[PDB]
Amino acid sequence: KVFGRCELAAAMKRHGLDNYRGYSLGNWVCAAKFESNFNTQATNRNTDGSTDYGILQINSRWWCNDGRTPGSRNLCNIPCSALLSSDITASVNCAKKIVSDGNGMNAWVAWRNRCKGTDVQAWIRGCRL
Ligand SMILES: O=C(O)c1c(Br)c(Br)c(C(=O)O)c(Br)c1Br
Repeated sequence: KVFGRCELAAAMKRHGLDNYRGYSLGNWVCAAKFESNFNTQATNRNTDGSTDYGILQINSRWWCNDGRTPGSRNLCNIPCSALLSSDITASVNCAKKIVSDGNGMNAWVAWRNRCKGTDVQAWIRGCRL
């Protein structure tokens, strides 16, 4: 599923991401924009053999099981395919664990390089929230 900008913001808010760990909703929408272009089915293979999955490009070395990332963990206790569903519940619940891990949203490279320090509120402007 390719979410609309305001449609994703509303779904993230209902699932409790707005202000989670102090990160306003615009940070999460911006992160999803540059990680996946709002596409829940996005996948990208990394040089280490791991793969990033879903709207927030969650990595199989630490967070989910894809059966092909040797020596990896599954800290969200989910198959990586669960991060590709049109229902973003699994991605949100796993992102909550990631953002609590110590480095905050710096775990998302696209967020650090393209959202952090910018006017992230623009990503929810015009949305009925
Ligand atoms: O906080 C957790 O341990 C957790 C995570 Br991580 C995920 Br992913 C899911 C899910 O949507 O599958 C659920 Br339910 C829970 Br509880």
